[PDB]
Amino acid sequence: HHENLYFQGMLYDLTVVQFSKMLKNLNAIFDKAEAFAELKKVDMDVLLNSRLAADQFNLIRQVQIACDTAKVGVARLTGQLETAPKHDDSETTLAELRQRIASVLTYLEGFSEADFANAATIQISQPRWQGKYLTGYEFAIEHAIPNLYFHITTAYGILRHNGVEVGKKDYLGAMPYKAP
Amino acid sequence: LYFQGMLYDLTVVQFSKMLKNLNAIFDKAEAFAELKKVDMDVLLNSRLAADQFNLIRQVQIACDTAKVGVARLTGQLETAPKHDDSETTLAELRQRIASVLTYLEGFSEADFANAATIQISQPRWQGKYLTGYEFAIEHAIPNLYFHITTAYGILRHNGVEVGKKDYLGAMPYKAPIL
Repeated sequence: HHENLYFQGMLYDLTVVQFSKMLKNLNAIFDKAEAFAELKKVDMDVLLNSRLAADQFNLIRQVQIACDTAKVGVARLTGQLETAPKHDDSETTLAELRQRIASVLTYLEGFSEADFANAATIQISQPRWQGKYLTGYEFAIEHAIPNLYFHITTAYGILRHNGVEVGKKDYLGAMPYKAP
Repeated sequence: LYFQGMLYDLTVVQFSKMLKNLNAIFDKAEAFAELKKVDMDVLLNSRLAADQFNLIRQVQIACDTAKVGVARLTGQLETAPKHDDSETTLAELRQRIASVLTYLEGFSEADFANAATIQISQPRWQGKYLTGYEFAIEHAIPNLYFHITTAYGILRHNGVEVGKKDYLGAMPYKAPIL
C-alpha cells in the first residue's frame, strides 16, 4: 500500500525537516539570550556555563547534544553514520555554538525523502547496547525525538532560569497556518 | 495503513509511554521527599523561574497536551475528560495522569483514518488552521516534550535523582537474528 513512500516521508519530516526547524528555533532563543545579556550587562560566558543541577551538563553541552542528536539521528536512520561530519565539542563561545548549529543545518539540507527509503526497518544498535537493536522507526519515535526535545527544552530552561525572557513561541517557532 | 498507524503510534502510544514515565519519575520524587525529609508540596510548587508555571502546572499541561492533541487529530471533540486544574496533591496529579492514560487507551489506529488531513483550528487561532499532520509534528509533539522535560528539570534542580533513563523509559530492544 505504498508503505515505503509513507514511512520515508514521515521519517524525513519528523527528523530532517522538524529538527532543522527546532535548531533554527534554538538560534532564535540565543538571540534573546544576547538581548538579555546586553540589557542586564550579564556576561554571556556566565549563561553558557550555567546549568539546572550540579551534576547536569551545562548550556554549551545541551546545545552540542541537541545538535548531535539531530545529526547522528539522521545519519543513523539513513545508514550514513560513516559519512557524518565529526565535532570535537571544543566550543566555548556563542559564536562557536552558532557555527555548530549552522553546520548541522547544512548537513541536514543535503538529505531527501529517498534517503529514508529503508529507515523504518534499518537496525540501529549503539555501542553500549551489546548488539541489541531498535528499528529506525522505533529509534526515531522512542529515542531520537524525545532526546532532541529534552536537550532543547533544558537549554531553554537554563536561560529562562537565569532571567532570559524566552517564551513558548520562541521554542515552537512559526506555524504553517492556512486561511480557511 | 497510510499515516493512520504512524499518527497513532506518535501520539496515543508514545505519549502514553511518556506519561507513564512521568508517573514513574514521581515515584523518585516520593523517595527523595522521604529520604531528605522534604514535603512533597514544596516540590509540586517549585519552578524554574518566578514567572514560569510550577510543577503541578507542567504536569497538568503535559496531560492536556496529550489528551487534547488526540481529541483534535481524531475529530472527537464532543466528549473528553474534563479537568479543572484543582489538583494540589501528588495523589490528585496521579489521578489526572491515569485519567488521560485511560482516555488514550480507548483509541485505535482506525480513529486516525483521516488525522493526516483533518483541519485543526484552536479557539485563539482566528479561524486559521493546520493539517493534523502539521499539528502533530510541529505543535502537539514539541509541546508534550517541553512540559514533561520542564517537570523533570524542576525535580532535577531540587535534587531528585532522576536521569535520562527515567525520561525515556524502557526501549523495545531486540536481538539480531539475521
